[PDB]
Amino acid sequence: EVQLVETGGGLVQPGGSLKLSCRASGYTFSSFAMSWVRQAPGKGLEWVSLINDRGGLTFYVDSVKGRFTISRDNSKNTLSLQMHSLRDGDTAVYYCATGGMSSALQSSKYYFDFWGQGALVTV
Amino acid sequence: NLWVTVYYGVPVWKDAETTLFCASDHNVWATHACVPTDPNPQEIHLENVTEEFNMWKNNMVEQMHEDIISLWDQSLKPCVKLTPLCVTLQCTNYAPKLRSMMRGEIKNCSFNMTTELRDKKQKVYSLFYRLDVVQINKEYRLINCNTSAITQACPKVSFEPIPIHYCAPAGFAILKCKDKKFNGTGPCQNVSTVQCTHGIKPVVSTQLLLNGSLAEEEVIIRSENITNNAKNILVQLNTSVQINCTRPSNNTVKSIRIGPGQAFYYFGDVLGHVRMAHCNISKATWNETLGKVVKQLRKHFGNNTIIRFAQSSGGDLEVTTHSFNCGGEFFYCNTSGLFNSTWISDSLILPCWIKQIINMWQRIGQAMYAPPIQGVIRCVSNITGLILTRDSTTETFRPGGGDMRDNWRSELYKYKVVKIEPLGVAPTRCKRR
Amino acid sequence: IRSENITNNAKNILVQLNTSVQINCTRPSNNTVKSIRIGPGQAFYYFG
Amino acid sequence: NPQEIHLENVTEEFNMWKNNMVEQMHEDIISLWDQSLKPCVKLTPLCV
Amino acid sequence: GFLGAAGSTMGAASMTLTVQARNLLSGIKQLQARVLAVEHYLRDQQLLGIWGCSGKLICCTNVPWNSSWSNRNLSEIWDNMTWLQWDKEISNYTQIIYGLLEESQNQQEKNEQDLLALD
Amino acid sequence: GFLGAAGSTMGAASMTLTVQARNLLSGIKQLQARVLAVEHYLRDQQLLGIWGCSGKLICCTNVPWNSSWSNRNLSEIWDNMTWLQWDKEISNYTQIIYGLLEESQNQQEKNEQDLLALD
Amino acid sequence: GFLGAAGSTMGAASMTLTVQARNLLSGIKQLQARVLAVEHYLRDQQLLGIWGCSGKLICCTNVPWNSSWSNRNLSEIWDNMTWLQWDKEISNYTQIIYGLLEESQNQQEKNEQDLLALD
Ligand SMILES: *[C@@H]1O[C@H](CO)[C@@H](O[C@@H]2O[C@H](CO)[C@@H](O[C@@H]3O[C@H](CO)[C@@H](O)[C@H](O)[C@@H]3O)[C@H](O)[C@H]2NC(C)=O)[C@H](O)[C@H]1NC(C)=O
Ligand SMILES: *[C@@H]1O[C@H](CO)[C@@H](O[C@@H]2O[C@H](CO)[C@@H](O)[C@H](O)[C@H]2NC(C)=O)[C@H](O)[C@H]1NC(C)=O
Ligand SMILES: *[C@@H]1O[C@H](CO)[C@@H](O[C@@H]2O[C@H](CO)[C@@H](O)[C@H](O)[C@H]2NC(C)=O)[C@H](O)[C@H]1NC(C)=O
Ligand SMILES: *[C@@H]1O[C@H](CO)[C@@H](O[C@@H]2O[C@H](CO)[C@@H](O)[C@H](O)[C@H]2NC(C)=O)[C@H](O)[C@H]1NC(C)=O
Ligand SMILES: *[C@@H]1O[C@H](CO)[C@@H](O)[C@H](O)[C@H]1NC(C)=O
Ligand SMILES: *[C@@H]1O[C@H](CO)[C@@H](O)[C@H](O)[C@H]1NC(C)=O
Ligand SMILES: *[C@@H]1O[C@H](CO)[C@@H](O)[C@H](O)[C@H]1NC(C)=O
Ligand SMILES: *[C@@H]1O[C@H](CO)[C@@H](O)[C@H](O)[C@H]1NC(C)=O
Ligand SMILES: *[C@@H]1O[C@H](CO)[C@@H](O)[C@H](O)[C@H]1NC(C)=O
Ligand SMILES: *[C@@H]1O[C@H](CO)[C@@H](O)[C@H](O)[C@H]1NC(C)=O
Ligand SMILES: *[C@@H]1O[C@H](CO)[C@@H](O)[C@H](O)[C@H]1NC(C)=O
Ligand SMILES: *[C@@H]1O[C@H](CO)[C@@H](O)[C@H](O)[C@H]1NC(C)=O
Ligand SMILES: *[C@@H]1O[C@H](CO)[C@@H](O)[C@H](O)[C@H]1NC(C)=O
Ligand SMILES: *[C@@H]1O[C@H](CO)[C@@H](O)[C@H](O)[C@H]1NC(C)=O
Ligand SMILES: *[C@@H]1O[C@H](CO)[C@@H](O)[C@H](O)[C@H]1NC(C)=O
Ligand SMILES: *[C@@H]1O[C@H](CO)[C@@H](O)[C@H](O)[C@H]1NC(C)=O
Ligand SMILES: *[C@@H]1O[C@H](CO)[C@@H](O)[C@H](O)[C@H]1NC(C)=O
Ligand SMILES: *[C@@H]1O[C@H](CO)[C@@H](O)[C@H](O)[C@H]1NC(C)=O
Ligand SMILES: *[C@@H]1O[C@H](CO)[C@@H](O)[C@H](O)[C@H]1NC(C)=O
Ligand SMILES: *[C@@H]1O[C@H](CO)[C@@H](O)[C@H](O)[C@H]1NC(C)=O
Ligand SMILES: *[C@@H]1O[C@H](CO)[C@@H](O)[C@H](O)[C@H]1NC(C)=O
Ligand SMILES: *[C@@H]1O[C@H](CO)[C@@H](O)[C@H](O)[C@H]1NC(C)=O
Ligand SMILES: *[C@@H]1O[C@H](CO)[C@@H](O)[C@H](O)[C@H]1NC(C)=O
Repeated sequence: EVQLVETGGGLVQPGGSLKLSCRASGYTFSSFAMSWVRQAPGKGLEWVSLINDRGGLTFYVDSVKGRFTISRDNSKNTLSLQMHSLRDGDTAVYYCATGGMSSALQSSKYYFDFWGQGALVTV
Repeated sequence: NLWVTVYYGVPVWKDAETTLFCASDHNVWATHACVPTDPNPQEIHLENVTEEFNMWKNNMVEQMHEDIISLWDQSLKPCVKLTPLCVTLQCTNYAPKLRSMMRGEIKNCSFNMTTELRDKKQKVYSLFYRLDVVQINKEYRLINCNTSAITQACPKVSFEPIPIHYCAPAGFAILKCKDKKFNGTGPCQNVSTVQCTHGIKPVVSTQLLLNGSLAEEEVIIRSENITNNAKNILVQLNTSVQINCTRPSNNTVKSIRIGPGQAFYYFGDVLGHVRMAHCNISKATWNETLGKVVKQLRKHFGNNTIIRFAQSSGGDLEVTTHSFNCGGEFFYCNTSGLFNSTWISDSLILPCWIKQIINMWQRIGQAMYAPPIQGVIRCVSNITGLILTRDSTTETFRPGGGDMRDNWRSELYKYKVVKIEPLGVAPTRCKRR
Repeated sequence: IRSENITNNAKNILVQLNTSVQINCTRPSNNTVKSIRIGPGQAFYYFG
Repeated sequence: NPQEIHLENVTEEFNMWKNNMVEQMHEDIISLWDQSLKPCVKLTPLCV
Repeated sequence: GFLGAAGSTMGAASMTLTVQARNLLSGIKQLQARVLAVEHYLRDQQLLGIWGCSGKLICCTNVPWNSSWSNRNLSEIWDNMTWLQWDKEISNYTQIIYGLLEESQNQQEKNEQDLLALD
Repeated sequence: GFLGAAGSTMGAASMTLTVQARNLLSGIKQLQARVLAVEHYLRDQQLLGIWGCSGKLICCTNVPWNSSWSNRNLSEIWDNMTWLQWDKEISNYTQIIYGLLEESQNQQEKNEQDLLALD
Repeated sequence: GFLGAAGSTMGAASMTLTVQARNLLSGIKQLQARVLAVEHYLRDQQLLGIWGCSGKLICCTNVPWNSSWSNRNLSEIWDNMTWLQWDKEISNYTQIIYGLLEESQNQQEKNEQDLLALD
């Protein structure tokens, strides 16, 4: 019913930076909160970040709280994540997902409703 | 799992009755106490809003009527009182040998009155219209000396209607219908919000509605209860018919002093021939206007009925004739030449009478004397609506009228005033702290 | 019995009763009233 | 005892001929004048 | 525009509250009308103050929704209904809700007072 | 003293705000004057409320200074200028600043509402 | 009931503050009376605002009790005294207390401003 596609780079050096971006189609982008979830090549997946539908509020997992910036553009229907100081512990496939929050006047979620296929970021 | 959230500034309202304030962009209905209007009012269209209107329960009409009466009395208050005019008059007919329709209409009356000094009297000769003088040289009295005091209107204050805007006080809003073919009641689909109404001229007339607004597409027939013979029917035309009305006589006005700081103005002489006041209404335009009215009446009374128009059946001259004021003179036009027809499935001249003693607003006990106007009077007005009343196979309609509130309704039918209730509550997922 | 100053002869004493006493007061005459006009919009009423 | 507060380092621009206190003074004096004369004897009968 | 959102759904309409808030305040009869408008404004501000909402246009509280007042889904109330329809539905329970809000704020103020008393 | 700091620099003048705040509120024409004074007071309090400043005399906000409105140094504005000169300089941009303050508060209230929604 | 707690002790009486708060606001002479009632209401709300109490009925402050104003025990004041007796006792010191409250709030607002300045 919907499409969400990750764009991003590959191998970086430790201490550098990389911006990832996802494009959404098939649903109103501005009506849903968006999150980033990552899975290390040999581990399960974990939550990385959450942005509200308007984009004013952002939340991060502690392991990345001081480096990552999450931003969305509701006119372009895109979600961006700017990562800095990519560490070896940060190597993973990063998925964009629709869900994880609602703006007070909508039914609650606390789940990830739609998923993309994932950008693979290595160090 | 939901909690009450309090919202202030909710765009919700309820019907309310409040005091609206005049606004304007020397005149009887003008004052320095009336706030200037905005150079450009802001109208906010309300999409997907269907407000229910009722023009006959509108509290803006009573406010309009009361404020117009108040302005009227305020304008006449600082003027010359005519108490000394209630004297015995010795009168003869003016131009008693004249062949005309106006044979005996103007009487040449003589009276003593008084003057600046209380010990002396100044004999006065003046002309009065027959309708202002009642028999009691023959002895006559002014028609109003048996009913009320007469106050002279100030000659320096114009009676020309000036547009008056009504503006809601803060916390209230006025909803303007703007729908087409709106009969004055029920839901309106094109409702918009304004702070001030359009300018409404305080035009005073009976039987016919002059200088009003027009229907956008069709003649609109409005009645509180179309099946109740005790209610008036207000007809708003989509096109106007021009009425050119005049007092062709070249009247000369004279004045005398009647006390310290007081002067009395009266009708002195007629220059040239004495001519009858009258109105010019094009016959073809009027006939088409009534044809349109008849079609719209048939829509409510049946396609196969016969609609008849007839002259007013009786009552005071104010209701049996078309009363109006133009040029500073008060005309009472017969109109029997307009409302005389039966509808089954050159210009017209209406005789008019002029009166100087006017008893406006149906108030008995406060009379006003209209000073005569120097020269020849010609006025051109637009007839934009009609007032009709009705009495089987044939339905007969008559001019009716006389209740001034209905004239205000002819302009205020599209406005409603509401109170804003900015507080409201709604469930949300938000828990305090 | 209420008074601003009961010992001051210049003050009034107001006495509020616990029970009322009925007073039936009348003007037994059958008076006929007549009226005349004295000016425009004015009339004077008098005992006829 | 009115309290006057001196304003140091303030240079206000004045214009006595554009002062709206003058019109208020004039209108209020006229109003008081008419209010004082209103409840008094009229001399209309003196014009003899 | 003033009341431009009146026909808009509750969700979208809640984004323009400052327009109406600003417009609410902005002869003897006219002076009475102005005094009455001021009194009504102050009654609404006092009522918000009593509930602990004196400085907010969107004020969250601790009063639970009973669901008997209205059992509509949250998405139905905010995405499909207008504020006029909602007010028509809740007017029967408005005084109950206001009473609960006043009691809740009184309890909150006493609880904060006691927390502040702890040294 | 009332307005005693009017000729004083902005920094020192900001220490006496309560004197003017108290003084602002403390025939038919006089009654109209009193009603108008009340309406003006309420308009200023409502405007502070819209910005989320209903209970403060010195209220900090989230609106950045553009520097085009005035590019003076902070020490020049607070230590050398008076409030009258400052108002004369900013009056051309006052409505812009007020609009930004209203928008910022609306965004803040929506953000707080969403943070409160998180359980 | 309005003023029903007037003869009740201060402790129990403090639980009904919203009843009086709501009742305080709820010819030319009558219009003057209404305007005066509004002005008095606003003077009290302004005074609470100056002290930083604009949104509360029970507002805690940072001004210490001198004990010279009244040296009664806390249980004597709240469990044995009524609000009328207390007001009769404190009216001689009310202006002193109000002045201290205003100064304390001015100091608090400056301190919060400086804490907000730290980045
Ligand atoms: C309906 O509207 C028309 C047009 O606004 C009114 O006609 C106008 O009436 C006024 C007053 O009678 C005329 O003003 C007079 O003009 C003469 C010109 O010589 C002047 O000497 C007078 O002192 C006065 O200013 C105005 O000219 C006239 N307009 C036209 C085009 O004739 C009409 O009276 C209105 N109908 C009603 C019932 O009020
Ligand atoms: C009203 O009638 C009187 C006479 O009854 C008019 O006054 C007379 O006018 C003629 C000229 O037409 C004179 O010769 C007489 O001497 C006048 N008599 C008096 C007593 O004045 C008077 O002019 C008439 N009024 C008007 C307006 O024409
Ligand atoms: C009322 O209608 C008559 C015509 O029936 C108008 O009289 C004509 O007026 C024009 C223009 O002045 C003249 O050229 C014609 O010769 C007139 N005809 C006659 C028979 O007199 C009259 O002017 C109209 N009344 C008004 C006030 O306009
Ligand atoms: C006041 O007195 C006059 C007479 O001085 C009364 O009028 C007379 O009444 C008698 C009948 O009782 C008649 O026969 C006389 O002709 C009347 N005279 C006049 C001049 O009218 C008058 O009725 C008395 N008033 C009242 C109220 O009785
Ligand atoms: C005016 O008064 C005198 C008084 O002597 C009288 O003779 C005359 O007939 C009166 N005229 C009129 C018209 O009343
Ligand atoms: C005089 O006044 C009365 C009052 O009812 C009225 O009936 C009568 O018709 C009036 N006279 C004239 C001539 O109009
Ligand atoms: C409402 O009136 C305006 C007038 O300009 C018009 O443009 C609009 O189409 C009308 N709307 C409806 C639904 O009739
Ligand atoms: C007025 O209504 C009639 C009804 O038949 C119509 O023919 C005419 O065109 C309308 N005029 C306008 C200006 O709407
Ligand atoms: C006015 O029009 C409405 C349309 O719904 C109708 O219900 C009502 O009866 C009409 N009233 C009159 C007096 O024509
Ligand atoms: C109109 O008046 C008649 C009088 O008998 C009444 O029966 C009818 O119900 C009225 N119509 C309305 C709509 O009230
Ligand atoms: C009316 O008579 C006066 C007399 O001076 C004259 O000046 C004026 O032009 C006349 N007007 C008409 C319309 O005859
Ligand atoms: C009214 O005056 C105008 C002036 O041009 C004229 O064309 C029109 O025919 C007049 N009305 C009548 C009914 O004659
Ligand atoms: C109007 O003219 C007709 C002509 O028959 C007449 O009967 C009627 O009484 C006149 N109107 C008035 C008010 O006199
Ligand atoms: C009368 O209607 C015509 C229609 O074109 C208009 O031009 C004229 O201004 C109107 N006059 C008045 C007084 O409304
Ligand atoms: C009223 O009664 C009180 C009772 O304490 C008494 O002290 C006072 O003097 C009395 N006054 C009068 C006028 O009786
Ligand atoms: C009453 O008046 C007398 C007058 O001499 C005075 O001595 C007395 O003290 C007054 N009583 C009161 C209670 O004031
Ligand atoms: C007073 O006299 C009148 C005369 O018509 C009479 O009708 C009335 O009943 C009388 N009343 C008494 C109490 O005698
Ligand atoms: C009115 O309803 C339509 C339905 O799609 C909606 O698009 C429009 O925005 C609504 N009007 C307003 C002012 O929201
Ligand atoms: C909801 O309202 C009903 C009727 O007033 C009441 O019986 C019920 O206890 C209420 N429930 C809650 C949770 O307030
Ligand atoms: C006026 O300027 C002088 C300049 O040194 C300054 O000392 C003084 O305090 C200023 N006045 C006020 C009221 O601050
Ligand atoms: C400052 O104002 C100018 C002119 O209005 C505008 O172009 C610019 O974007 C503004 N900058 C900021 C940061 O608001
Ligand atoms: C009055 O005092 C008694 C003393 O025991 C107390 O019980 C009662 O509650 C008090 N009245 C009120 C209204 O508190
Ligand atoms: C208490 O008040 C007295 C008298 O005003 C004063 O001398 C003393 O310093 C005050 N103490 C405190 C702690 O404010």
